[PDB]
Amino acid sequence: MNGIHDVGGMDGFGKVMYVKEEEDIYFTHDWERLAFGLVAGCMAQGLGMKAFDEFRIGIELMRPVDYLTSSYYGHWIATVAYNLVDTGVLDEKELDERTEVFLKKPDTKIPRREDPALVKLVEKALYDGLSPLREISASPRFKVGERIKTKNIHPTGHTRFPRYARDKYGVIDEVYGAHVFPDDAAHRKGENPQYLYRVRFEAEELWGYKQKDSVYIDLWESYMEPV
Amino acid sequence: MNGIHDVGGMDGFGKVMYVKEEEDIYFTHDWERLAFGLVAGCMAQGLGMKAFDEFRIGIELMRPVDYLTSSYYGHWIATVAYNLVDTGVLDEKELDERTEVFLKKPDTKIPRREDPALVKLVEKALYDGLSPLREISASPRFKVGERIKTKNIHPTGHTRFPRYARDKYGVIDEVYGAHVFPDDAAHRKGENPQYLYRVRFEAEELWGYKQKDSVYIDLWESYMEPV
Amino acid sequence: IDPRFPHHHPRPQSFWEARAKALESLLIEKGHLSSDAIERVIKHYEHELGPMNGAKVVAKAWTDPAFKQRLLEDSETVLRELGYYGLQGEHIRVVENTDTVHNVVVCTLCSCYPWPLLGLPPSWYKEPAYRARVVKEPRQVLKEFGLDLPDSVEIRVWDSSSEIRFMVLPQRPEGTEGMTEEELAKLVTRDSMIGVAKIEPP
Amino acid sequence: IDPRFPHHHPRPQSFWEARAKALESLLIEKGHLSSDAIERVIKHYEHELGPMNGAKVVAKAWTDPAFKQRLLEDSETVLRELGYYGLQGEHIRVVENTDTVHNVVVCTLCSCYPWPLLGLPPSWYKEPAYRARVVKEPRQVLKEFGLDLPDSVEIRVWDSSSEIRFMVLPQRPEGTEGMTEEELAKLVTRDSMIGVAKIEPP
Ligand SMILES: [Cl-]
Ligand SMILES: [Cl-]
Ligand SMILES: [Cl-]
Ligand SMILES: [Cl-]
Ligand SMILES: [Cl-]
Ligand SMILES: [Cl-]
Ligand SMILES: [Co+3]
Ligand SMILES: [Co+3]
Repeated sequence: MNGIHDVGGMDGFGKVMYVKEEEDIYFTHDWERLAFGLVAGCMAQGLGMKAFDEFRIGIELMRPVDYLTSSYYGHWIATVAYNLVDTGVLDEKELDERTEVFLKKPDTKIPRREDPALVKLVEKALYDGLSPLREISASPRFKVGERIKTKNIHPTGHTRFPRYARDKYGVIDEVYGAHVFPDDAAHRKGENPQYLYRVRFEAEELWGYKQKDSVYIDLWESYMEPV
Repeated sequence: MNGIHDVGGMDGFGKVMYVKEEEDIYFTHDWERLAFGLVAGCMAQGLGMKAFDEFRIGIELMRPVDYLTSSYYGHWIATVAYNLVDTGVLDEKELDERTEVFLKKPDTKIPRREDPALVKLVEKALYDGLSPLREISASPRFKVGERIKTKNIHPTGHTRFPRYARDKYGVIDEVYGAHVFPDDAAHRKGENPQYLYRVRFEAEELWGYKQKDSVYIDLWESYMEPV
Repeated sequence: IDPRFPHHHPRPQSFWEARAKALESLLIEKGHLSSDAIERVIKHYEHELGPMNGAKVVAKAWTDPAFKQRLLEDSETVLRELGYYGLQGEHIRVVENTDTVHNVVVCTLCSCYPWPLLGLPPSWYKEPAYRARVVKEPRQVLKEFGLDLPDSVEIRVWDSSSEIRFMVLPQRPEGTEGMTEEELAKLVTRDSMIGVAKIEPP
Repeated sequence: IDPRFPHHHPRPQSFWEARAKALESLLIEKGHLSSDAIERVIKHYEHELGPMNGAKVVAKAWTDPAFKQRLLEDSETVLRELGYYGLQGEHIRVVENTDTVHNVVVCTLCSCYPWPLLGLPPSWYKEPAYRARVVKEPRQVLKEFGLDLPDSVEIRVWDSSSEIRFMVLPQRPEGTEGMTEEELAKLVTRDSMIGVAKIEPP
């Protein structure tokens, strides 16, 4: 989707706010910590999301005005709420009513529950991860060194094909193997893995600019065609 | 400039807020009326802006967060303030101090002055307008029916070449004549007129989409090349 | 405000109001503007101009075939003859709706609209949703206005990227037999002259 | 709120806080989450992980030529052997800075960053300014970090568009003669492993 999140190549966002890393605080509010716990806790059990594809599309679907103002972990709260309602784990009305309760009475007490088995399950996700590498019977369409042209496609659902890289000539840098295909998996339509490639693009091709700059981007096979 | 204002082809802005025209109120706050008076009153005297090129770039330079939240006539206030300070008509410190006065004391009285001669001058602008049509000695590079390719250029200053139309094949629909060139005039670098063309683009070329849609866009000669 | 994130914090609309009054005050004090100059502009755009001018042109085109022919062959000359000319209406083109061609006008980059002929643009015309979407999915946009065109009707979207302006000439509807030019003008909606609506039978 | 303009009004951050507590409360009540599951995650990402892991890898590469060679030829195998593996660090590639090649890493589409190796990303890494600009004007962005590269140095920007992740291996600076691996690790900054800084002489 050609959304507010796809910012590569945009102007007007201003200077980068430099901060010494030692001063670059991770969390300034407890709800931000909670957001991390909710995301990993849910994902570890496949609740609302099995991996990060479903996670990302929920953020991309945010109202643009919210995306730019929520702060980072606000994105995470948005996608947890979106996905849990979308999959039927939570009811939207019940969630809205409970949200109102905490709005009006922020000091409302949180229920306590110890579940050591769930802790171990969450640990498994944290340490074992969720590698999207798969195998398919087909061979790669493209080879290292091949010049390709990326497609001019405009998926209305999730994609990992940034707008700035569309309809561009590039050179295959590596064939990684087949990876779970985000454009399908984000919408729960199957892993449907495709070959994933790293592709190098020159500044002159991307922007018509004159410096010794390049961008390496990972692209799924269906994002590209031969020349 | 590839700014927040250049929205053609963007997704995520949502449904259009339909309203019956009879209910579509022009102004809901007096400062919005004032904004109109400031723009036309200044432009009629060449104060901060001689025409709309200088006017538009001041809006385009708004912080994106302000552009999306100010409301429409907030754009107009922004560009009047920008241009009057930029040309030295107003001092930024004096303007900021006076803004603070009206923030803290909104009922502060506005100075009154009748100037019937200035009223007549403003009327002249309103009725005579500011046609940007000029003549140049050169002949048009392109002809009606010619297939052209628009350039892949990324001016960091003002331009009327929308991003969605860049690096696209189109067909010349009309040669209007030479018009004041916005990319220079907005920055007070001279009228430097160039031939202006209407160009038709097909949906398949712009978007890769399949309906019987087209877009007609007016493009200056330097935005395009022959094929 | 965290100085890493000043761009998350918009100016409140109270700032724009205060800024407007500050500009007004300073410009009057320095002799650049006057109370009556500002008021003259407001009167013109809020009250003197309006879509009734375009409506008169449309009704005349429907009732006078010679006028319509003249209007479509050289709208700038014809509109200026009628007095519908001025700031942001120096070069106005008329585009004719036909049975298989539907015209829709936009300013994707801002809000450009022919004030001397149509008055001030609609609220939605100046906002991002219409501006972003109408050039790419005009059928979806038109459906939100209640206009559901067949796939066989071609849509031409006119993006007002120069100072050239565009007015849509909508078709006369059924059920208008025996109506006068004056009565026909009353049927011509603002929205029909932008292309987001056809005219309903009376 | 004018219903024509609901999109002008962002949710306040108090809404996101309340929403987080509502999600927490409902999920615990329904048996999906527990207090200790949530806390386990927070402990891991706030305290257990960090850029010290990457710093150890960099210092080992500087001090052990055989290790560096192995790391660059098959970083995934080598990093997993060291235990720097897990969620969002299943496939980590190391890209070597050299005298005429400078690497910079970004996630233009969001914030992707190899948590098991580097910990959590910088504040600015997740925000639009860096993400938008670094792919198009990396020299201008790097200058804002105090890195002013010659025109003759090539810049490679790595956009983390898949689950593959990238760590920059910065060059060992001058003035480090006689330093131990441990002491060298202390010099390796988070920012140097993203590519927005070189390492200063001690
Ligand atoms: Cl929004
Ligand atoms: Cl902003
Ligand atoms: Cl700012
Ligand atoms: Cl019609
Ligand atoms: Cl909304
Ligand atoms: Cl380095
Ligand atoms: Co406009
Ligand atoms: Co990311």
